[PDB]
Amino acid sequence: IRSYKNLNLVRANIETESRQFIENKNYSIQSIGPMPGSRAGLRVVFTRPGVNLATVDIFYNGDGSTTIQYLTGANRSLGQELADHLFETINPAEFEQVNMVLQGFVETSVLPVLELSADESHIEFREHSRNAHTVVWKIISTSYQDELTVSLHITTGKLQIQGRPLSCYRVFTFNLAALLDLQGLEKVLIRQEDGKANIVQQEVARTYLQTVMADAYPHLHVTAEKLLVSGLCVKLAAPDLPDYCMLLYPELRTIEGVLKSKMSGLGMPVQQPAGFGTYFDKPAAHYILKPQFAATLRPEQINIISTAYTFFNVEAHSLFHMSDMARLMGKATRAWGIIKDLYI
Amino acid sequence: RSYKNLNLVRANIETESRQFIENKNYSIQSIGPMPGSRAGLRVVFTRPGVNLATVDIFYNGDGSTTIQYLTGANRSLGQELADHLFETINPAEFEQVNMVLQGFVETSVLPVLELSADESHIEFREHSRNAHTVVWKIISTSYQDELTVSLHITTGKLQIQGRPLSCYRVFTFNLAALLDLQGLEKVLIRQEDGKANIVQQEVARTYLQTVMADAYPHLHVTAEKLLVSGLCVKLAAPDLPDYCMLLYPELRTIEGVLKSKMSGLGMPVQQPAGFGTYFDKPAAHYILKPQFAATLRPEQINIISTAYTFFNVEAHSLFHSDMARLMGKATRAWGIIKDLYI
Repeated sequence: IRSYKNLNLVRANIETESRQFIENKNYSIQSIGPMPGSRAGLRVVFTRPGVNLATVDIFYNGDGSTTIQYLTGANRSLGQELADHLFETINPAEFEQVNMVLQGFVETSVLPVLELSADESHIEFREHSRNAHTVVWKIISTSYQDELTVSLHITTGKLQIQGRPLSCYRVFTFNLAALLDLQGLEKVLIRQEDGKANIVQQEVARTYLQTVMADAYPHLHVTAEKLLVSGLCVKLAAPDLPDYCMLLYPELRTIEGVLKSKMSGLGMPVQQPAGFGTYFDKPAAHYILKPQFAATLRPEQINIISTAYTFFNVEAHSLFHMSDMARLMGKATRAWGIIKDLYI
Repeated sequence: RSYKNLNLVRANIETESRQFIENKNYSIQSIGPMPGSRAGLRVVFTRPGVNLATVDIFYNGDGSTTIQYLTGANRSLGQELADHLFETINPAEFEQVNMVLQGFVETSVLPVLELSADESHIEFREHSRNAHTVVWKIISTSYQDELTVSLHITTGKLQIQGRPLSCYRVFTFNLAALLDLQGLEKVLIRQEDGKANIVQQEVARTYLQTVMADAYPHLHVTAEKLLVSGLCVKLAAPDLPDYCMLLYPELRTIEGVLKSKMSGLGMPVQQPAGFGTYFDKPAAHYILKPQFAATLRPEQINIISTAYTFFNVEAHSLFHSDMARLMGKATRAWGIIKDLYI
């Protein structure tokens, strides 16, 4: 049912979580300490009035992984509660691994995306190595224990993305989506090598988007048209996944293409260092414009832009930090409504 | 292009040749049967300044008709007649359809044949029936089309054979209401390795709902599955020259609601009575008959007249940038299906 070997546990919180679980269950404590011998880990022996002693060993493997042995002692039917609690304290995406190859990249197109992704909070990047053929960069997180390995074989133009799809991976691919072709975009969103979105009749997806956009359609940028049609192709060809929450990336990256742009046309450009923060405040959930901007603008436009930026950034935070298809399509329909409202 | 082994309407070969020749302002040398044991038509024609163009037209034993312009002293001239006769052929005569649909029995196949025979120039017969295999023929009197329907009742297999023409189109249009996803796929795209079985049905559901709006939840469930599958086919459709059959869901949906609403407004459309007894045709747009404009609101009258105009026109054009055209038609049909619900 579950294997308790080699887990991705935030180690400095392990003992604290175990203790909080025990205190929640109104249990008793026998002993909590390091493990005997030279094997690094945590021995936790706990019980409650009426049963026997449940023993749980926690091996710190050399790999940073953390193995659990609840199958030790006199009560495993009881230690399994702690084992499963700690196992479920893991953010689920930590269990999947990603490793893929994208064709047609060069250092000059990769360093801008790395800088754009490093514009984030607890996400920064370094260059790990560089020889004649391949230059490899790292991305690191401070909240999670997440690292992401970006590799460039410059001799063949290959970009090799390795790691675990978490906060870092999501930020990197979101900044990357604007450059991907159809098949590359599909590959990053569904995390698979044999995609299916290249076979949708793109004219029917175009009809779909045009039907939803109406007057706002012909005013669209060509990059936005190709991106949204491609994302709709993916949504229509998406294989059965556990969490489709990433399939909203076409819409979101489209919003910044319309949001920043039109906003920069109203005397308030959003640069990378200046960011969004200098124009908005957060009272409660919906973001607001600063008062110094409610004077030159029509109230309709202020309502539109405030709802748009309220949706955005919130969705980035809900996606980058941590019947699903129905949820995804509701989200995407709201995003299309916002994109249309921004033009009219 | 290959001018060998063609399907030429025999009763028009000589006349089409003569009118083509007089169109090109040529002269006639001879037009007659062929000498020797090959039955056919030898046509020798020319114009002032060149030599005699000879064209042989071999009547095969199978009814097929081969043209040999690669004969005589003037072939650069006979190729004009070869191309004229070659292009007087309706294109679907060169393609053949032959497919298997699983899960059928005589009691569920005979209704579709009867409903298709309710048409004007479309009739069908029982070819044979044994223990294992039952075979029907579908014949046209306006065209010269036959479609062979076979039912292996022992495995529930239905074998459709022939040429996708008037008969095939009427048959599959009546059949679409009963087909699963893969069967509907097979008849609309006329291929065995389809692509519509891999579409995310929830996104097609979102598309249909987006176009229908208030009229969406009022829709019958079978119509829902039909339209979702038709949109699935439209979205996964391999590259075809003519997608005009992918509009069969929408059309079959309109006929499904039109008859419905009419039957709900005191005028049932039966199979023997048909649609003809309920509408009149002044000029191009159909109208409802006057005996029905009194109990109904004029809005409803205009809506229903546009709907039946749409159905009859599209069926008539089907029974006798294409993706953009098809999607425009489907948008019109969706607008009509929505308007029907008021």
